[PDB]
Formats: sequence, C-alpha cells, structure tokens
Amino acid sequence: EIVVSKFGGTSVADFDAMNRSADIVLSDANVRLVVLSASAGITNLLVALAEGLEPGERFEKLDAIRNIQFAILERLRYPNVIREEIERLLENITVLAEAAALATSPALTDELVSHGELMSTLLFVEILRERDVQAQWFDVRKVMRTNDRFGRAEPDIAALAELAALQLLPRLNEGLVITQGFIGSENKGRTTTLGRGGSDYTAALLAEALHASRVDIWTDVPGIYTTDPRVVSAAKRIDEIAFAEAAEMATFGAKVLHPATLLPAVRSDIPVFVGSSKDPRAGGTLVCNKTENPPLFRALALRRNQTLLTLHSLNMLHSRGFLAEVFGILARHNISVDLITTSEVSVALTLDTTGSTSTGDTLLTQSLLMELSALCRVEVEEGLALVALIGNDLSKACGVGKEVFGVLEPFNIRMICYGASSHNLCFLVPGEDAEQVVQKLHSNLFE
Amino acid sequence: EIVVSKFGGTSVADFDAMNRSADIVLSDANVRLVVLSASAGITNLLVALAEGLEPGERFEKLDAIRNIQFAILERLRYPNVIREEIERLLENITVLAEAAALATSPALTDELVSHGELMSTLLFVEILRERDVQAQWFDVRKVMRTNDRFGRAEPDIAALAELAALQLLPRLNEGLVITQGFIGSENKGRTTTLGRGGSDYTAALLAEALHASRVDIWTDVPGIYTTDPRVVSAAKRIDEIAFAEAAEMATFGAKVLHPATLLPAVRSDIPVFVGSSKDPRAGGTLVCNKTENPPLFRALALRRNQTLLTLHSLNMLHSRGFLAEVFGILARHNISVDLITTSEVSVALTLDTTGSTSTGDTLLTQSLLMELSALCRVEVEEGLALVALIGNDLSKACGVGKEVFGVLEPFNIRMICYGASSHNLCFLVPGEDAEQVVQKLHSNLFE
Ligand SMILES: Nc1ncnc2c1ncn2[C@@H]1O[C@H](COP(=O)(O)OP(=O)(O)O)[C@@H](O)[C@H]1O
Ligand SMILES: Nc1ncnc2c1ncn2[C@@H]1O[C@H](COP(=O)(O)OP(=O)(O)O)[C@@H](O)[C@H]1O
Ligand SMILES: N[C@@H](CC(=O)O)C(=O)O
Ligand SMILES: N[C@@H](CC(=O)O)C(=O)O
Ligand SMILES: [Cl-]
Ligand SMILES: [Cl-]
Ligand SMILES: [Mg+2]
Ligand SMILES: [Mg+2]
Repeated sequence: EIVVSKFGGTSVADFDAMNRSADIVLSDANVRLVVLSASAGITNLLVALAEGLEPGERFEKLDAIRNIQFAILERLRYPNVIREEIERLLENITVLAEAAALATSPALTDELVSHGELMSTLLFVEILRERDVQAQWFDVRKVMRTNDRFGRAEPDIAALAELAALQLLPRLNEGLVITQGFIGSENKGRTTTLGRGGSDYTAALLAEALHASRVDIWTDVPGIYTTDPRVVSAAKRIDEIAFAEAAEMATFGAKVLHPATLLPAVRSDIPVFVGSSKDPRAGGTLVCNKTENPPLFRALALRRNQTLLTLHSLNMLHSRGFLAEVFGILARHNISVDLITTSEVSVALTLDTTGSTSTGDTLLTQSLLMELSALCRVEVEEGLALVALIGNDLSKACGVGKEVFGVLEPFNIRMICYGASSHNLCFLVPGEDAEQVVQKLHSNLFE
Repeated sequence: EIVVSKFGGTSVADFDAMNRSADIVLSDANVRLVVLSASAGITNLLVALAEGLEPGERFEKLDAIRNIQFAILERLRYPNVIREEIERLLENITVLAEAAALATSPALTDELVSHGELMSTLLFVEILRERDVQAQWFDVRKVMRTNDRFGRAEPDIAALAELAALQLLPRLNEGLVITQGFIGSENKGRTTTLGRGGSDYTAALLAEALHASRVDIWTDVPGIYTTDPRVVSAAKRIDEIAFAEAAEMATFGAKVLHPATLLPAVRSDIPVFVGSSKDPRAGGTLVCNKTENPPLFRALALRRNQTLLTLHSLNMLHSRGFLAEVFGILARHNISVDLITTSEVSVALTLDTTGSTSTGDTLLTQSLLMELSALCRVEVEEGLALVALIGNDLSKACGVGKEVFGVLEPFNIRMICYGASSHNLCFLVPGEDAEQVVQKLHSNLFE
C-alpha cells in the first residue's frame, strides 16, 4: 500500500514547477516514493558534453547547466549546504567533460549523464524540507542493479527485490523518500542508465519491487491521448485504457511512456496513472488490467527514423535455415525487431532507433553486415517512419483495410505488417509525409 | 537447340485430344522431347486407390482406370502389342491397390501413382507411329534422380545432368523421344513423384539439363491470364511476362504452373510458352527474362486452404532466440513458409497445403506442436485463403493501399504481408469470401 510518483523534465524544470510537483506529492499521503528525472534540458546538455566538446562550446554547456541549477538554488531558504554539493557535482561534471574531450565511451556517458537526476533529487528534498517535511534523499544505485550494457542497461529483477527490501523499505517506513529514475549501477559498481525516458521505467520497477498499489506518471500533458497532441491538435484524451493496448502504444511511438514501463505493470498488476503536473484537475488517464467495452480503434502512434533492413538470399541455404540462421545472427549482435515481413526468402526488417543514452550507438555494425552480406544480399532504407493503429480485435473484424488506407491514396506505403496481434496494424511511409498521414487517419477516425 | 513440349491431363485425356497434341508436336521440328502427364482423371483415381479402398469401390476405380485406357486403345491400328503391356500395368495397379487396402505409405502411393504417366506415354508413342514417325518411349526414371522424400521428391540437378547426357541425349539425336513428367527414382531404385502438377516441373528440368532453346506448356487455357479464368470470366490474357513476375504468380496460386517450374527457367534463361492444346491459334503467353514496360499490376492469384499458425511466446527466451529458435524447429521438421508477419514476440505464419502426391500429408505433427507449444503458445486458424497481387515496384509506388483495400470494406482481412518484395502484396481472407474478393479487385483493376 504505497503509491509511487514520477516527475519528468518539465515537472521539475525550475523552482516553481518543482513546487507544483511538491504540492501534488502532498495531496496524497500514500505517496511514499518519488522518482525524479533531471530538470528539462539537463540530460541533453550532459549528453552533448559526453560527446567530447572543445573548450568553448564545452564551457557554454557547463554554464547552461550551472544556470538551471542556480535558478532553483537561489530561491531556497538555506542555500548554503546544497551549494557545496552542487559545486562538487558541477565540478565533477566539469572534469568528466574534460575527459570526454579526449576519450569517450558509453560508460563515461552513463556516468556523466547520471549527474542530472542527482542534482534534481537533491534540490527537491530541499524544496520539501523548506516546508517542514520529513523527506530524505536516496541513491537508487544502491538498489537498481543492472547488467553492463551501458546506454540502455537492463534491470536485474531479482537483485532489485532483495536490495530494495534491505535498504529502501526501512527508509519508506521512517518517512518520505526521494530518489532518481533512469540510472543504475552494474556489478562492478560502475554507473549505468536505462536509456532515454528511462525514468518512467524506474518508477514502474520500484513499484513492483516494493509491492505498490499504484504508480503516478506526472508529465506535461493531462493523460494519454489518441495520438501525440503535438501532431494532432484535435487529439482526444483517453480517460481509461488497458495494459497491452497502451503497452503497444508506447512501443510504437507513444513517447509519454517508455516502451518498458508497463512490463512491471503487467507482471504485478500495478495500475499506472498519467497526468499533467501543471494541471492536475484536467484529469489524466489510468492504465489498468482490463477495460469496459474497448473501442476498435484507440489511437495512432508514430515512430520516427525507422530503418528498413530488407534481406534477400544469395541462395545458398534452405529457407528453413536461411531464416533460422538470419535470426541467429541478430541473436548474437542482439538486434531486436518489433516488425518483420517476409515473401519466400526475402525478409524485410523494421528497425527502430536505439533509444540509447549515448548518441553514437549505431545499430548496423560492419561485422554484422559482412557476416550477413555474404550469407544473403542486404538492403537498407532510411528516413522512414512507422505508423501504428492500436485497438482491439482488428484481425477478426471487418473493414480494416479500407478504413486505414482509404485516406492514404496520395502516399507511398512501404511496408505493412499486420496479423500477428489483434491489437495493432503498422506500416511505414517516407519520413516527410509522416505527420500528414497521422492527421489524415486520426481525422476520419476519431474526430 | 531443342524445344521441350509438355502436355497435361486434358491434352491427352483421350484419343482425339492425344491427336490434337500429336499434331502440335509435328508443327515444329525442333520439338525433340515431349513430356506427358497421365490422362485426365487417372492420377486422382490412382491416388484414391493408394489410400486403401474396400473391394467394391476399389473395383469401380480400377474399371474407371481401365475404361479411359481402352477408349484410346480401341482406336489404334495395331492395338495388340500395347494391350499386353497395358494389361500388365493394369494388373500391377490392381495388385498394388490390393496391397494399399492393407498397408499404405507415401512410397507405395508414388509407385502406384507413377503408373498413370507410364500408360499415357506408351499410348502416345503408338499414336505417333500410327503416322509413320520415328518416336521412341523413354523412362525418365533412368534420368530424373531425386531424394527419398516421397510425395514431393526434390530433384538432384547434378545427377540429372550426367544421366540425361549419357542415356537421353543419344536417343534425342536418333529421333523423337516421349517420356513422363511428375515421376522420378530415388537412390535405392524406388519410384518417386515430384508432387501434384509436377509434370510442368519435369519439363523445365529436362530442358535445363539438355540446354534447350525453349519449353512449351500445352494446357486447357490459351496462355497465362490476369487471374484464374474459372474465377474471373472477364479475365484478360497476358501475352508476355517475366520470370519473377510469373514465378510469384505460380507460387501464390497460379495453378497453370507448378511453383517450381521456373526455377530451372531462371537458372538457364529458358523462356517458357503457355497455350491451349485445343486451340493453338488463340495464342499463348511467353515467359522470359525481362519485359517491355511492365505494368504496376499484372494479376491476382488465389491460394486456397491456407493455415494461419500464429505464435506468441510463453516468455522464456529473448526475442533474438525466441525467433532464431522458432525458425530452427521448422528447419528440422522442414516446414517452409512463404509468408510471415510479426509484432514483437508474436509471429503469424501463413501455411500452404503440401501439394504432395499423398493426401494424408499432414503439416502439423504433434511432435512439432508439443515442442513448440511449450517453447511458445500456439494458435491455428484454418479455412483461410491467400490473395496475392503481382506487379512491379509496388513498394516504391503510390496509392497501393487504397487501390487494393478500397473494395474490400465488406470483408475481414486477417493478415497482410507486404514490403519484402517489390513484386507482390498478399493477404488472407476467410475461405468463403475468397472468390468474391478476387472478382471485386480484378474488376476495378484490370477491367
Ligand atoms: N499518445 C500520446 N498521448 C499523450 N502524449 C503523447 C502521446 N504520444 C506522444 N506524446 C508526447 O509525449 C510527451 C510527454 O513525454 P516526455 O516529453 O518524455 O515527458 P516526461 O519528462 O514527463 O517523461 C507529450 O508531451 C507528447 O508530446
Ligand atoms: N493466372 C492464371 N492464368 C491461366 N490459368 C490459370 C491461372 N490461375 C489459374 N489457372 C488455372 O489453371 C488451369 C490449368 O492447370 P492444370 O489444370 O494443372 O492443367 P495441366 O494438366 O495442363 O497442367 C487453367 O485451366 C485454370 O483453371
Ligand atoms: N533524464 C533522462 C530520463 C527521463 O527523462 O526519463 C532523459 O532526459 O531522457
Ligand atoms: N499427373 C500428375 C502431375 C501433373 O499433372 O503435372 C497430376 O495429375 O497431378
Ligand atoms: Cl534534456
Ligand atoms: Cl487426375
Ligand atoms: Mg519521459
Ligand atoms: Mg499441371
């Protein structure tokens, strides 16, 4: 019986916002664990610095980073103590940025980028104690154990359970606990990150590990809509939806949720709430086990910068293996594909961006290619965008093909993958036409 | 420089037909090799007998078989010699049918069914010599070596080359040679068959092995149409088309050609002609390397009684393997799939009928299932029909989705697989609505 609350960039971008969020945490006494991302802009600045920047640009970034932190600092009642700390963090960030300028790696990046959520959670506790509140700071790294895959580390569920009950539970009993999402620590103590947007994932993870009654995702939009409001102005809010529905929404482009948030949700039936931190009375969306009478079409999701890796065979093995093998190469290079389409011995692979914390993460390695290039002719098309329609029983229902492609006459559909799930129908279209399609569909579909 | 001609059931169903076909062979002196299927109805009768029938029904079948053969026999000039032989064949067919009534197997079936093309080719030579023609009978089994996969044996290309030049070439130099398609012999002398419609395949095979200038397919329809004339009355004939186009037409339902006919065609660039044996002046379709300015939509193909094997995971291995493995099971059971569609860890498999000479060939074995059932939840939907659209550059062209699904509003599209080939777009629909769909499409597409 403990609700876990999560606040994103915008929700803790500055003192005021941080306050709006602090209020919310104190509107419900069941909120015992808070999860914060770093303030808006921090992570991008930090990532640009882990790329290795020259003296000039480097200094600009470090200052943009220091400003944001002091905007908040200079508003506190007793800014002396945390100033020391911030200075260390800032100073350390500085030395790391100097190192990045000479050598860089996904591990250095995770370590430097981790600093954002560290500074944000330190300040938040201060904003909470400035109100006479028992609120203590906690380093998730003591609990969030992950593998050594830097940039997008994967959580060790068992480990996260023992630890959380041995170091985090007692702290929850005593009082309030503020910690950071997105980061973790590997076996040999090195810092890791779960991948962009990972703060959502962290919230669901600790919720499961602590047997919480619920998780609250506080963002900059009141709930989950029928599509990105930034693309469809006329986007309608969705008051309530179910796990797999949303699970697939996130997976195909519903940025509001990290594609891995709901895994723990489903595994422990921990409903998740989604609302605006700047307007908690507009009302958000609740994600739960199962709904009332689920529509046929809930929403549309867009996933940009997709890559289409089409594989034809140099005709040397039998399809059985030609495939069984092809899939045993991606098993080594551990390249996961959400969408595949075939035609005899021609297999078109739909590749999503990494979502890794480190920019330079390049999916198609030359080792891979030459291994595949000889085993079967390769093809790679870029600047393609995936469009997904999520609903229910689309496979055993009528009029789906006409309803979706009746408006797309003027476009080039490059790939259509449908039939594997009664919840979705996806397809590719050239990047530039991406949004106009989302609009056209949504229109004669939800409006 | 030798043209190879092939005649199907209807084309040698009876004396007259056999004659029509004999004429055609003598309208071109480059025709040195003729390939005959058994007379219409024979193979089905023979297959029903290899299933094991009781005394009564068995006797009816043997008589329907003897009648058809005597209809031709009783019209010859000197019917005495071949009568002896036919009697043996008939007698042997009889004893085999008696054995089938007690024990049955794909090997007994191939051996009994082989008898059809044996009787037809024996008579044809007689129809040719009744016209003072140097025409000799030849047993393809001496040359058509295949593996031991009875019901749908696979040709050993190398072996077929050495043999054909050592036993068949000399016979072609001397004069005319009549032999049988559809059948072969395995390593240990046992008789095999290439699978229903395999007589087309045989024609292409020997053409490649003998370095022929061409192959002529004589059927009961003047050329290759934009779709089965038996479904679309308004079906238009296609005067000329290219390998991959047609290759895919056959593969997805264009019965006029066995799905494996063009493999040798492509491998040796041996153009293939397709015309009616009852009307050689209506004109047929020529299949060659490449065309003029290939349409965007050539035709539609229907493949009935498809099975949709959808695989969801019991969530115990990582997608990489979950797939890499799934495909390494079908690699053992050697289950080939032309059409696959995925969605994360859910993979929907499109399964075609065996096309095997033996009816009882059941694709989904219980060994397989329980091996798959535990590794990942299974699903099986039957009575589904595949619809394919063949053309050119459908992937990098516009309006494809609207053009195809604009008419199918009233239907349930169950699977859409597209993007792997710039030549086709396929999809499933419940069996009963199959033809009405083919008609609706073809209409606002070719008419
Ligand atoms: N279907 C959808 N419903 C609601 N928001 C969506 C949807 N698809 C995309 N979004 C976008 O995701 C945003 C919230 O994500 P994010 O920027 O990561 O914030 P946070 O820091 O709170 O995690 C919304 O502001 C919106 O731009
Ligand atoms: N696209 C198509 N073009 C021409 N015929 C087709 C097509 N699709 C299917 N067919 C069918 O295939 C038939 C010929 O095949 P088949 O019955 O095996 O004869 P054969 O014994 O000559 O091989 C046609 O009579 C027609 O019913
Ligand atoms: N702070 C990380 C993680 C998150 O926002 O959830 C980022 O900016 O992507
Ligand atoms: N005679 C076999 C092979 C063929 O017709 O091509 C059958 O009836 O299917
Ligand atoms: Cl940022
Ligand atoms: Cl038959
Ligand atoms: Mg986020
Ligand atoms: Mg045939």
